[PDB]
Amino acid sequence: LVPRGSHMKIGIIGAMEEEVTLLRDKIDNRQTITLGGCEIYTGQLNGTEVALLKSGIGKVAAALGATLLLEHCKPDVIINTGSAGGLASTLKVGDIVVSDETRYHDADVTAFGYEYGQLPGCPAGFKADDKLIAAAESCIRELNLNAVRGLIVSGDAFINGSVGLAKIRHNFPDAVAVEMEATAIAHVCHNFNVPFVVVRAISDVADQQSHLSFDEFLAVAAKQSTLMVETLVQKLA
Amino acid sequence: MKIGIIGAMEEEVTLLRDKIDNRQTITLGGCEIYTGQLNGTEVALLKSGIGKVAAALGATLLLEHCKPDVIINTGSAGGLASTLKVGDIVVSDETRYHDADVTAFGYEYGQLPGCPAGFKADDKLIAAAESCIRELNLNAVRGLIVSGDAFINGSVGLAKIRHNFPDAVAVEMEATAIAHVCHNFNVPFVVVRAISDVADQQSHLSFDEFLAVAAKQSTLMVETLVQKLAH
Ligand SMILES: CSC[C@H]1CN(Cc2c[nH]c3c(N)ncnc23)C[C@@H]1O
Ligand SMILES: CSC[C@H]1CN(Cc2c[nH]c3c(N)ncnc23)C[C@@H]1O
Ligand SMILES: [Cl-]
Ligand SMILES: [Cl-]
Repeated sequence: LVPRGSHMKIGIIGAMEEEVTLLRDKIDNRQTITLGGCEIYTGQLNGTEVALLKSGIGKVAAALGATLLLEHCKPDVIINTGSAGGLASTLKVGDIVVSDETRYHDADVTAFGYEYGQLPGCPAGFKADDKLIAAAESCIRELNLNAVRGLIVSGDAFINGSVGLAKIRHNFPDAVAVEMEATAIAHVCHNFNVPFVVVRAISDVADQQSHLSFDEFLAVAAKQSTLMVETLVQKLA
Repeated sequence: MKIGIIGAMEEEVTLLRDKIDNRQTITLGGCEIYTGQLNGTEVALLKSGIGKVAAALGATLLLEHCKPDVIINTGSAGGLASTLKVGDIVVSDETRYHDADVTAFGYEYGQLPGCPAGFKADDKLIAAAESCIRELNLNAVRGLIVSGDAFINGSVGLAKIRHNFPDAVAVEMEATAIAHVCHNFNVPFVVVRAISDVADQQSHLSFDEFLAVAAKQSTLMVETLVQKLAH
C-alpha cells in the first residue's frame, strides 16, 4: 500500500459537511485549501498524515473532488466515508458497511450490450482493495461493531422506497447498501491506480420513510463512520 | 487566448485531433489531452470517455493542466425536439441532469443539493455559435440539453425525460457534468453537438449508422466557432 522508506498519506472523502466535521475537528496542524467549490483539510490524525475532502453531493461533485485530491495531495489510499442507505436484510441504523465492490445502479447502455450498470470504457463494477478491506474488518472485530461486507451501489438519487428501490433490488439483488458518491470515487481511483475502499454507516433503509430516518440518524451514522475511519487510519499507518 | 474542447468518444474528437498543428499529447487519469493550434488558435482537446464521471474527471484535468479560457463540449446527441433530424445542430442555453432525484428532501427534479437546478450556458458563447450556424446555413435548435448515465432508447426512459423535461431539445451523457465542473471554477461553457438519433426504440441503429455524420457536423461547427472566438 505504501512504498518502502516513506509514510503513508491517507485520503478521506466525505460528501456532506455533517459527514466530515468530526474528523475535521480531530486533525492536528490543520490547513485548508478551498478549490473548485470543494474543501480539503490536511494535517495529522493521531500522528498519520491525512487529506480530508468535503466533496459535496452526487457523482460529479465526488469525481471532481477525488480528482482534485489526487492531483493536489497525492494520497497513497482513499477511504470514502459517510452515511448509506442500508439495503441488506439485517442492517440497522449505525451498522457499518464495507465495500468489496462498487457499481452504478443508474447507468444504462444496455442498448449496445453493455451489462446493466456498466459504462463503456469501464469494468462492470470496481473491486475495492483487498488489503484495505482486510484492515477494515479487523477494525470492526476489535471495535465489536455490527457490519456487512458487499456490493455498494451509487447513483444520483436518494432512494425512498417505491419504484426507485424496487429497480435496484431487481438489478442488484445482492447490493448491501446504496449511496451517491462511492462508485464515482472508485471510478476516478481506478483510472489512477489508487487503492480505494468504502467504509460508511447506515442512516436509513432506503424505504418510504428513508427521508425521516436520515433526518433523525445522519448524526449516528456520522459518529459510527468516524470511529471506524479513525481506527482504520491508525491500523493502516 | 486558449480554447478547451471536450468530446467523450474518439469518434467525436478524431477529425479535430487530426487538424491540430504542432500537436502534443498527454495521457493522464485514463484521458487523452491534445495541445497545439487549430487553424491558428491555441487549443486543448480532451477525449474524456463516456458518462458523467469520466467527463467530470476529464474536465477537471483539462482545467488544472491547460487552463483554457472557455470550454466547448462537442459530439453527438439524441434529439428530443420534434423538428430535429440527423445532422442538425443543438446548442445549449442550459443543461440539467435528467436522472438526479433528491425530491424526497424538496429539491427540484434533476437538481443536486449544492447546485442550481440547472446550469446556464455562457451568453456570449451562445451568440457566437448562433452566428456560425447562420453563416454556415445549418439547421439548429437552441435550448435545454439534459444529461444522465443512460443511452436513451425509447420506452420508459424516454417517456420519463419527456414528462420531467418537456422543453428539452436533446439528451446526452456528459454535458451537464462538464457544466457542473465549469460552474465550480467559473469557466464559460457551451455545448455544440449534432444529432445522431432521436432517442427512440431505434436510436441504437441510428447511432451506429449516423455517428460519423454527427461528428462531421459538430466538428464543422466547433472549427468555425473557435476561429470566430479567437479571430
Ligand atoms: C441529502 S442526499 C443524501 C446524502 C447522503 N448519502 C448517503 C445516503 C444515505 N441514505 C441514502 C439513500 N437512501 N439513498 C442514496 N444515498 C443515501 C448520499 C448523499 O450524499
Ligand atoms: C455509446 S453511448 C452514446 C455516446 C454518445 N453520446 C451522445 C448521445 C447520442 N445519442 C444519445 C442518446 N440517444 N442517449 C444518450 N446519449 C446520446 C453519449 C455517449 O458519449
Ligand atoms: Cl447483485
Ligand atoms: Cl423543460
